[PDB]
Amino acid sequence: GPTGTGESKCPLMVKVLDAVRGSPAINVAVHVFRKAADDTWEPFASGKTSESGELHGLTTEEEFVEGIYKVEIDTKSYWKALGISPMHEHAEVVFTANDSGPRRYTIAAMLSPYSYSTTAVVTNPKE
Repeated sequence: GPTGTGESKCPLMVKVLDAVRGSPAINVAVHVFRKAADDTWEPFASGKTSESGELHGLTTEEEFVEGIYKVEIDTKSYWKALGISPMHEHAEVVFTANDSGPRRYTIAAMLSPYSYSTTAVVTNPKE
């Protein structure tokens, strides 16, 4: 997919990559939800990202909605797996349809840095 059509295929896909190097993140806990008629968060999908920045299995008929989706990523367990430096606050994606005018339906999440530590040094949790 060279220059030209810089868009996705599926109706809803999750894209998680480490801004540290710009590469995709592997084994990244992700949970997708939808805006319920009661103004609540309903379960839309869930799983772990891939080295291709895509997550298969989350796709469902639920995608046939207004467009409101809430994807949450858990980096706390992502840095504990690869022993990566600590973060500040997980990144989430919450957008509503019929608001402004969205184009792509892919969730772009970058695990940007949040400290000075560079060298990959394994560390223990808060406990």
